[PDB]
Amino acid sequence: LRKVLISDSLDPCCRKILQDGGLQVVEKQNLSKEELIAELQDCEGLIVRSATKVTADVINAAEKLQVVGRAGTGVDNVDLEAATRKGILVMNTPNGNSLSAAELTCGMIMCLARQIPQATASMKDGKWERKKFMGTELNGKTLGILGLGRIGREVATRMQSFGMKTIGYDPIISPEVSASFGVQQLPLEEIWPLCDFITVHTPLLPSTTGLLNDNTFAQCKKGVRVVNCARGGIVDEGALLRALQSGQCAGAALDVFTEEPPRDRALVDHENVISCPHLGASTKEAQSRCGEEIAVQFVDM
Amino acid sequence: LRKVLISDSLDPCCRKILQDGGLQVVEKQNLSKEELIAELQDCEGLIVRSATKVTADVINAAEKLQVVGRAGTGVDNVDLEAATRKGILVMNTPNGNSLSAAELTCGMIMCLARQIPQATASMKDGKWERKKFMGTELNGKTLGILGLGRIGREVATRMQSFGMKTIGYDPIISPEVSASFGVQQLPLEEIWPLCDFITVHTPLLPSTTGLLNDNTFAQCKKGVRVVNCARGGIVDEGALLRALQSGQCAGAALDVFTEEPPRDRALVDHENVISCPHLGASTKEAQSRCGEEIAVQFVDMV
Ligand SMILES: C[C@@H](NC(=O)c1cc(-c2ccccc2)nn1C)c1ccc(C(=O)NS(C)(=O)=O)cc1
Ligand SMILES: C[C@@H](NC(=O)c1cc(-c2ccccc2)nn1C)c1ccc(C(=O)NS(C)(=O)=O)cc1
Repeated sequence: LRKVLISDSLDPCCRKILQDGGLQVVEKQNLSKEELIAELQDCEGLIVRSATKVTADVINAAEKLQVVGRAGTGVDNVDLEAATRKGILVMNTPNGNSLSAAELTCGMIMCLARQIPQATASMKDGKWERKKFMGTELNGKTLGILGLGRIGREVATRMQSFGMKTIGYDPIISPEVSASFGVQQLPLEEIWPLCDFITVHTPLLPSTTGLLNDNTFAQCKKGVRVVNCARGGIVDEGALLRALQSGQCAGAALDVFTEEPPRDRALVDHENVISCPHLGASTKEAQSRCGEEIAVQFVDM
Repeated sequence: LRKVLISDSLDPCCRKILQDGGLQVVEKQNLSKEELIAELQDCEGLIVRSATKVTADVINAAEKLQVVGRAGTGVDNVDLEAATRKGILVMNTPNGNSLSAAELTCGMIMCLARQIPQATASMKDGKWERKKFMGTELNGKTLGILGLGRIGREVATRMQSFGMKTIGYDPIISPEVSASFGVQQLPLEEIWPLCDFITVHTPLLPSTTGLLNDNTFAQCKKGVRVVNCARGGIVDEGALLRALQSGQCAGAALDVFTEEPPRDRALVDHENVISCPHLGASTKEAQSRCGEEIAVQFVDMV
């Protein structure tokens, strides 16, 4: 409402937009509990990235605190329970990470078709394995996009330039909206048998937990390739492993895991699995857009 | 032309089209010099991939041989001098590989921007090194395309969808024609300092041998990423290694080498290098199209 503390490595645009909105702001970085508490004493708002841990002790000591803003998608460094007990609103910036998440997804799709990460490891091992890494063309193949928000939409328009047929489903996004970006919506039951590739771009909710499971993998065309650059849990990990074992799934690209880092290494260790350590939001550009978005949100209220 | 030997593993569509054209087809693979020569005794045509070596001794022993077709790009496995000397026509199928080559190139670009082969290796080694990785967003970045034939054009239209600024140069393709597919042509010297990424799609010629060398690498902006899915030697390997070691080049993706497989391991072993064993044409679709294209050429000859 009046004063905000930026307590992490943020792009200068964040301070600029807050001040333009009529808010006073203090910019500091890597503070200790007491240092953080002292600065927060006359602040209604708090802006963090990944370094600052917003624990119960910090929350309870900041009596004027009303909003905790995280410049990014995930809110693991913030005690959600302590904030909710105190009536503090916890905000994130999902839009800022959209482009980098969509780009990584497209890169993963290209990696599943041509096994570039596996071919690199092979080359680095002094091997020259041509027959093994015989791949597939993307042109003319069907891409099923489950979740048609900003990320799903950006993935669709990029893969359409490769001549992929983009189909999908989203219960929030209308068929008219998805048709404007060339995505034909079909009932979920009808999507599984048509896809050569399937990508998920939904939030993690009870309705989206295990969207790809033993039953849906069995409805897929044999040799389907799957991408999960959204959130760990949307693809049932045990069902994905069984599908890769039988060959029902020809390959998977995972940027997210139900447990991070995953203690069960069976998926990561599978030869047909490509993975990243949650790098979807890991670009200087996404970080700047999240810094900008959080300042825009704070001004709006 | 009456009998054709297919001496490498080809798509069944090749044999099927040749037979539709009235030709007798024999399909064999992994034949030795002696075995290949014996099969060709009653053959007017020979279809190869890259494993069959059409040497001077093979050409000279195959007295009925009229045509040698390669289901793919180039003819490095065919003795072009011996074929020209004995009046033997040599055919290939470069158009059959274009989409697959352009798709691999785009995959290489995305792999360099987000260090995907490195992240996979780190994960497979049982590590969670998120803090050690920082990628680059392609949107608004400049991609320089040297050579604007079929492959260069296909790379451009796909990377345009990522919001990349596509500039380039080709002495044969007019700036008006490249503008129609969104590639802004500028004098070669103006291209180097503008690119975040450079990809080569030219034939290997005296003018293109070492197109990227110590002189042109110095002209590039610090941290440039380079892709070579065209021909080994267009990017000077020695100059690329020095640029990688200095940081002038932030990363390189190589499908092709001056020597295949490469005995010099300096580039392949570099942490910022991603590579493939010449996989540009390695798709079920590209192999099927090349087999189809060479069969149509043989049937057109009869
Ligand atoms: C547009 C909206 N769609 C949905 O919410 C949605 C989609 C599905 C669904 C279920 C089954 C099959 C296919 C789709 N179910 N639901 C509840 C959406 C919202 C946020 C993100 C997002 O990416 N969030 S983020 C940046 O925080 O990860 C993405 C999309
Ligand atoms: C369009 C044409 N361009 C040229 O020939 C050309 C380009 C350059 C050049 C030199 C310096 C800097 C930038 C470009 N110089 N020249 C003579 C071309 C023809 C075939 C391929 C091909 O790839 N063929 S293939 C599938 O059989 O390998 C590719 C392109």
